[PDB]
Amino acid sequence: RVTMNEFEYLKLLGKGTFGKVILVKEKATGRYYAMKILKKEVIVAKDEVAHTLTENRVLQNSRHPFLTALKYSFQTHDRLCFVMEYANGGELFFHLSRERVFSEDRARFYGAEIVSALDYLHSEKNVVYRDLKLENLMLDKDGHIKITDFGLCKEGIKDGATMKTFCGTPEYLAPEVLEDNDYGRAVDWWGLGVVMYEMMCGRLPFYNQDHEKLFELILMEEIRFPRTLGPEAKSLLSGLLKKDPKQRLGGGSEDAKEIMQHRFFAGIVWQHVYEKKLSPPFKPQVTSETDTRYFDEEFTAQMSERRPHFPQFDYSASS
Amino acid sequence: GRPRTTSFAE
Ligand SMILES: Cc1nnc(-c2ccccc2Nc2ncnc3[nH]ccc23)[nH]1
Repeated sequence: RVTMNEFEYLKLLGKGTFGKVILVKEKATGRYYAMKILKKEVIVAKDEVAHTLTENRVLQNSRHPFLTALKYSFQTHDRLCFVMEYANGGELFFHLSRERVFSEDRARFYGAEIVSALDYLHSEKNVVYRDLKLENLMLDKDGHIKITDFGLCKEGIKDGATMKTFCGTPEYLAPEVLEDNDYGRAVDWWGLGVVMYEMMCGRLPFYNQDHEKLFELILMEEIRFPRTLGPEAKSLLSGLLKKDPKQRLGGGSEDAKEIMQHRFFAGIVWQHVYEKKLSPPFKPQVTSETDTRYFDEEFTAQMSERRPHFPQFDYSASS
Repeated sequence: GRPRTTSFAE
């Protein structure tokens, strides 16, 4: 029967476009979770109750180690709430901020895990994530990746089936999307180039605060390759950021599999990635469940029919 | 220190 009275509210872990995320404790079980809390009002106001249903449904039907589990969805009169498994090692944005750059081996580990989950989404849920960014990437207690946020997913995409909605994050949009062409799943692979490029290089491949200029870069210019990149790495990023989806790594019929075979991932054993038998190159050092050292402090520190019923929103897990 | 980006949907 779940409501807000069933949890204690301990820490604000993050805030923004996505509503507010709070480290909560379930009263009846003592268990910790991240509760993402939206106001029903902003969601109608931005004509996007469809995103929330999409996210609800994508979370209920996914079980995968590198996607954050849902334990409850419940709504109130004024809010929608997604109680999800808590990722205790923090935001990867946090971590790459402190370190500037990841090692090849470390970027390889995370990227392996992202490919795993995205290959899952594509080939088992027929879902195209669409919004892969550093900011949507958490770490659990053992240092494994967790992808969160499914509002911008496309559902029911099979083979090369295509889509037209103009969405994502400006800095990550793939060329064929800027081009106002119909696009398919190879978007997700473009997004993965930008995240790998960020991890290994220390900056986005295309940057301007002016979008018109930012979009012209994405369309017009080749990536720069820092001289610290090994030849395998120059090759994976070059292939993942082919501007033509048809020429992109992961963009033929074999999808993720063209990326798993790439020499950058040589001697990564994919079933081992999946089964979590590879050592995370960084074990978060947390001192308890309530310890939020790896969450960013602007947040840790803080502490009608515009309000409709969302039908069959409410959910409680039981595999 | 890189600023956070923002997702959007037209
Ligand atoms: C989009 C989006 N959704 N959540 C965030 C976010 C941003 C900053 C810090 C923490 C976050 N979320 C989380 N932090 C720990 N554990 C978690 N499990 C599920 C989510 C989650 N961003």
